[PDB]
Amino acid sequence: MVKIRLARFGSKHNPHYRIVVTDARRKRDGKYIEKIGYYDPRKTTPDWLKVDVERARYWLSVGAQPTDTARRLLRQAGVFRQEAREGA
Repeated sequence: MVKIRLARFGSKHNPHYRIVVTDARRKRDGKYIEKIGYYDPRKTTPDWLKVDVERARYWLSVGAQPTDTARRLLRQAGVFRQEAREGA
């Protein structure tokens, strides 16, 4: 059972979730096997998604199921496929 999703930590200080790899759902405190991505729902500038597609790819490589949100962030972090700046 490996799934990557957003980990809500901030309670009343800074709203930020990480794209971490844990079970289907927390049980008592919430723990993951490792942290591959990071997410920050900030409505200021387009620069809050920070993932290590390499580690985030380790999980997607072990049949890791990313929720619809973390799934759309693994594609944003350039995880499903490499990205480049063609035309130059």
